[PDB]
Amino acid sequence: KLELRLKSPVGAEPAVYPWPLPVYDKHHDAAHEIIETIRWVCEEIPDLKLAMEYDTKSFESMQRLCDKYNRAIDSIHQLWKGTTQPMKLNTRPSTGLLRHILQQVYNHSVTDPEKLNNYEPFSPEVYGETSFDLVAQMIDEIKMTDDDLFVDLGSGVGQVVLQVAAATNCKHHYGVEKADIPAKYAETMDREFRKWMKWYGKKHAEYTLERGDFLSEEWRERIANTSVIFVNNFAFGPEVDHQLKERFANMKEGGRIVSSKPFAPLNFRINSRNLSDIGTIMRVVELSPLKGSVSKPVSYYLHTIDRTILENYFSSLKNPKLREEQEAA
Ligand SMILES: CC(C)N(CCCNC(=O)Nc1ccc(C(C)(C)C)cc1)C[C@H]1O[C@@H](n2ccc3c(N)ncnc32)[C@H](O)[C@@H]1O
Ligand SMILES: CC(C)N(CCCNC(=O)Nc1ccc(C(C)(C)C)cc1)C[C@H]1O[C@@H](n2ccc3c(N)ncnc32)[C@H](O)[C@@H]1O
Repeated sequence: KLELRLKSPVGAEPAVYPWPLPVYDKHHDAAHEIIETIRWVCEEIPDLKLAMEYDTKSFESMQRLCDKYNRAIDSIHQLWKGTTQPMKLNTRPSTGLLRHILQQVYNHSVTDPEKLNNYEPFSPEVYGETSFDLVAQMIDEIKMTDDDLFVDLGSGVGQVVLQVAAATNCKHHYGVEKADIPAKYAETMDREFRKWMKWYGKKHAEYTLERGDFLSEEWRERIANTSVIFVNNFAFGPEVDHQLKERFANMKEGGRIVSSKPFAPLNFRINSRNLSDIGTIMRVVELSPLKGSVSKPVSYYLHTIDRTILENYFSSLKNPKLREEQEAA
């Protein structure tokens, strides 16, 4: 048996790979994961990048790369023992590193990715090469603080929950998934994610990947108490979207829902016939699309619970002037 090992930059257990190096799918294999890990650790640590003064099918050539990386790591650990300051260990991963870490967690967790169903509207042979970016855009645009609770509704193997948990301060992040196959992989994604984040010396916020149905009664109260919801509802039917509207109607003021299809018209106009529709209690905006993203770019929608829309309508009805105007129609 032959092996390649990469040392952890913070002294966790080394990553070990058998030779020949495994292929994970049509676009991912262990040789590129190794090269990319080396590259990313070099971004974490300048002196390492400096000190790194390649045929992926030659063992010797790949061992010469690993050896070189490992010797460089040893010398950086020595440097840290001296007066030099160690790497800050309390930090979150940059977006780029997080993309790599999640690909790596997915590689080791999702043993047969063909079993998982494609998430419309994204490409099926792409592994989040745009969904990852959209979520990244949202993480930046949506201020989240430690008083927030986050849910991804229908969370698959947990790819979005783990991204968001790596990046934000929400008190807790949840994913709820209904199907056996994705739920089982989520169990492993969790394990591998905790392990690889330790390996790179990075922190995440608390999260839980749970098995459940988000239309169940247990999730009624839980949706009600969530302040940020992500849901890729583009392919949902009108019955399921309707049931979600019922749940969203119980959210607290300021609650936010980001979706791929809006749950209410963007120019909702409140009157006697639409008094009970969800548009009476939320602002809806079309978010800024991300250049370099086909499906015409991917559009996405932010809803904010705001009952003052409804308060003003009722106040307007008490005013006989405004009341007469509305009765123009
Ligand atoms: C091969 C994998 C990626 N699989 C998609 C599984 C769901 N997507 C998913 O997990 N994306 C994802 C994965 C990782 C990340 C992170 C990087 C961790 C953030 C982010 C997003 C393939 C599914 O699409 C189908 N598929 C594959 C190729 C094919 C085809 N050319 N045309 C039609 N459908 C096809 C296949 O039947 C499976 O249902
Ligand atoms: C397409 C959605 C619905 N989902 C994707 C899983 C990965 N998460 C994901 O893509 N999140 C996400 C990505 C991007 C965005 C934005 C772009 C920001 C809008 C928002 C959210 C699919 C999973 O949801 C599950 N699902 C569907 C209904 C069902 C149910 N009632 N309770 C439990 N889980 C259920 C289904 O079994 C799949 O595993």
